[PDB]
Amino acid sequence: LVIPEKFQHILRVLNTNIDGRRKIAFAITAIKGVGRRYAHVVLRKADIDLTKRAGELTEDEVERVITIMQNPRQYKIPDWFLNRQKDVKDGKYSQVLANGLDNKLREDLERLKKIRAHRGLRHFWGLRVRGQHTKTTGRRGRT
Amino acid sequence: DIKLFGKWSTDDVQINDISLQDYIAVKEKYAKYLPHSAGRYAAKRFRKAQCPIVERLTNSMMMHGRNNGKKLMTVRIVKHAFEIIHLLTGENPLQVLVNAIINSGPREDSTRIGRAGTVRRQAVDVSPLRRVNQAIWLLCTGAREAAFRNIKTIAECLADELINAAKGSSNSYAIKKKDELERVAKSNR
Amino acid sequence: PIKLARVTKVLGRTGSQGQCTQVRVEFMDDTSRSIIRNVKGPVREGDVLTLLESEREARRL
Amino acid sequence: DKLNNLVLFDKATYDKLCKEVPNYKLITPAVVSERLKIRGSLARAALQELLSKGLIKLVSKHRAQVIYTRNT
RNA sequence: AACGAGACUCUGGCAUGCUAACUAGUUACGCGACCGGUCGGCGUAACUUCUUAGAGGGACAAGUGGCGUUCAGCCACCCGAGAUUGAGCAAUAACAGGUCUGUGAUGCCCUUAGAUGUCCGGGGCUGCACGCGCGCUACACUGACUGGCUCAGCGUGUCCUACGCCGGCAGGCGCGGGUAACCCGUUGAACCCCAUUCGUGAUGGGGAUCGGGGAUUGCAAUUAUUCCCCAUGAACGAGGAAUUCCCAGUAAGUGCGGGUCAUAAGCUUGCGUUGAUUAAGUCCCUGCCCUUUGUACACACCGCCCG
RNA sequence: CUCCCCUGUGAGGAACUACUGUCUUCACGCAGAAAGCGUCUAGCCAUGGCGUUAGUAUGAGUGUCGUGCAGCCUCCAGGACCCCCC
Ligand SMILES: [Mg+2]
Ligand SMILES: [Mg+2]
Repeated sequence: LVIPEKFQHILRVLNTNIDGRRKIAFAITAIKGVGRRYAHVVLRKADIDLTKRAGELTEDEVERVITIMQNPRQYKIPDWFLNRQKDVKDGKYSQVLANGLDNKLREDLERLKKIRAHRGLRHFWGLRVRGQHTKTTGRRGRT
Repeated sequence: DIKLFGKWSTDDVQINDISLQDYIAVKEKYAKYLPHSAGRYAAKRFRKAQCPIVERLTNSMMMHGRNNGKKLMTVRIVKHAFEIIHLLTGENPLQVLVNAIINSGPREDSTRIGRAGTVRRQAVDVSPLRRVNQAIWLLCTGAREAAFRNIKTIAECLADELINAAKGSSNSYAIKKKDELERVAKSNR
Repeated sequence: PIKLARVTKVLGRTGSQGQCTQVRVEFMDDTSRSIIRNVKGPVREGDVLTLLESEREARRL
Repeated sequence: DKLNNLVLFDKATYDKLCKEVPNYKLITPAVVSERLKIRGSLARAALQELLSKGLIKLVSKHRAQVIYTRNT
C-alpha cells in the first residue's frame, strides 16, 4: 500500500474535467471519444501502468497520453480503432474527441438538411432514423 | 467419524425445547459431510421433516431470481458463514443454527378473517414444522435485505444475522418480524 | 405463563381458505385437562405445541 | 447520505489499520472498510499487506470472499 | 349389461439374466510416447457390464402393521429399479363458435379485354401526438469483467462442414468427409467450478439512440436485411390499483436443436443442464356440475306479460 | 404450622492492580418505535397499508477511561421443599 502526497483531486484534459481518484482507464474514459477499450489501447501504448489511480501520474505521463490521443496513426493505434475512419470531405483517418465529436455531429446533420435527403428529414422531425416501428414505441420525451 | 465441512462436530450440539427436538435435524444420524444430497424430501408429507438442517438453510438461500437454479452459490456461502461464526462467538457453529431457529420462529401467528380488502386477524398458534420453516425463511430473507447493498458478503451478513438471531437482539430482521407477529397475536387474542 | 401441549387427535380444518387445522390438546403437565385449539401449518398427532396464552379456547372461523 | 471513502491511505487512518485491526477477533475486508471509512480496493490491498507482515491469520479464500482472524 | 372414465398406443425408470453387433465400445496383448502409470495414439484376438434394441420378465395396494358397517378403500412401514412417468385418442349431444383466405372442396352474387385476370417496374403491409396486449432485458456484491479448469441432449445435412494458409474482428481462399451410431462430432454449448480486476456513484450495473468504417447475402439493402471495430453512451433505484402460470427432475436460471430460412430468431416447437421454497388442504372468491324446490316459460328469461 | 436445599443485592471480608467476562465516559457505523397528525383502500367503516412526526425516542456491539460489577467466604431474604389440605 501507499500514501501519495502529490495527488490531483481535480484534473483537466481536453476542455474536460477529469476525476482521478477513480481508476486510470475509466477516468480517461470520461471524456468523449474514448471508451474503456480505446483507453486500454492508449494507456498500454503510453507505457502508463493501470494499477495507479489517475491522480498519481506525473505531468509527463498525462502529456504523453494526451500526445498519443491527439495523433492516432503515428503511435501504431490501429486504423480500425479510429472513431471516424474516412471523413466525407478530406478523406482522412482521425480520432474524434469531445468538441470535435459534437461538431462533426452538428455538421453531418447540416449536410443532410441542405441535401434534402430522408436520413435528414428523419433526424429533423424527431423520429428514429433506422426504420424502427414507430407505431407502438418512440413515445417518451413527446407531449 | 462424521465431520461437517471437514472441521466441525455435529454430535456435541444440544436442543433445549421438546417441540423442535422432533423436527430439527443433524444430531444423531442425519449428520453429513456436505449439504447437497440431492434427495427427494418433498416426495411425501413430512418426509422433509427429516432432512439435514444445514441443507435446509442451504435450500432457502437461492430464493431470489438470478440465484435460483444455482445451488452451489449457497454451499459456498454457508461454508464461509460457519467459519466466520466460530471466530466471533467461539462456539460450535451448529449450536448457533439451533438457537437462531429456536428463537426466530414465531409462536403465535395471525390468520386473516373477513372479506377481501378488510384485514381482521385472529390469533392461533404455530405448528412445530411451520415454526422451523417460517424461522429459516426469516433467516434467509433477513440476510438478503441486510446484504443487498451494504457491500457486505452474504457470508459476513448471514453470520451477523444468525448470531444476532441466536442472542435475541433486535438487530436481526428475523427477531423483528417474529416480534411483530407475536404482538399482533396479542392485539387480537 | 408459558405452557406446553400434546396432540391427542386431529379433527378437521378450520378456515375460510382452509388454512387452520383444528386439533385437540392434552397438557404435558400430566394433567387430564382437554382443550380444542387452532394451529397453523402442518400437524400430525403426537406433536407438542407451545402456548403463550394457555387458558384460551378454540372458536370456529 | 453520499459516501466518501479514502482511495489511498492517510496517516490518521493508517494508525487505525496498523495499531487496531489485529485486536478485532473476526476480520473481514468489508468490516475493516466499514469502520475505517476506507474504499474497497485500498482495504483489500491493506489486508494483502497485513498478510505479508504476518500480523493476521488467513483461514479461507474464495473468489471475492475472504476470511481473516486476529493473530493468537 | 353398452358407450364415455379406466383399459389401450406413444415416451421415461428397472435387467452385471437372454439375443447379438467392424457402422458402438469394452477387457486383454502387442507397438508408440513421456516421466509402474498417463495418453481419443495405432493396430488385433475377448466379450456385451458400458453403447444401441429386440424378445420377454417386473407392480398387483403386493407384504406387514394401523383407521374402516373390518366393505370399499384410506394411512404408516418394509421388501424393491418403480408404492404419484409424461402425452395421444376422447360418448349421447349441441353452439346459428373460427374457416369463401389451405383445398382442381363448393351453393349463390359480381367481375369478365381501358378485367376484381395475369404478369412486368416501382412504392405500401414497417409509417407516429396516443391507448391496450404477449415477450425480450435489466436494475448489480448470490454481481460485472479478465484469464484458467472440465460438462449435455434432441435433432438437422448434396447442404453440414475436417485441416491448413492469408485475415486484428466479421471474413476469404482453398484442399477433404458424409444420403449418415460411418463424415461435421469423444458433438470440449451456457451457467456452475478456481484465481484476477472492480469498490455503492448513473459506477466498469444498464445499454437505447446515433456518426463514421470493414465484410456477407442477394437481380436489387437507401426506409439502417443482418454481421463486425471503434466511439455516442440515454430510460432504469425491484415497479401503484389489479392480475397471470404453477406441487417434484416440477418452479426457475441457463444454453442447445427442429419450424419459418437465399441471408435471419427478441417468436414457436422441442432438448438437456443447475435445481428449490411451500402445500398433500378448503369452497372464501371465481368457474361449471349434480340434488331438492318454485314457475303463467317450452322459439324455453334475449321467455312471458299488465295498464 | 414449619425446616433447609438451591435461586437474590440487603449487609460485612479477601480479592480488588495481575485474572477473565458485564455496566460507566468519547469516536464509530448498522439496523429502528410509537401517542398522534394526514392520507389511501375495504360499496358506506380502520381494527389495516402508506406518508409526516424522524432517520427522533431508542438497543445490540468495538476501542478509550473506570480504581466500578463481579466471580471466592458468611448470614439476612427469596423461591423448590415439605408438612397441611384434599
Ligand atoms: Mg363457491
Ligand atoms: Mg307454453
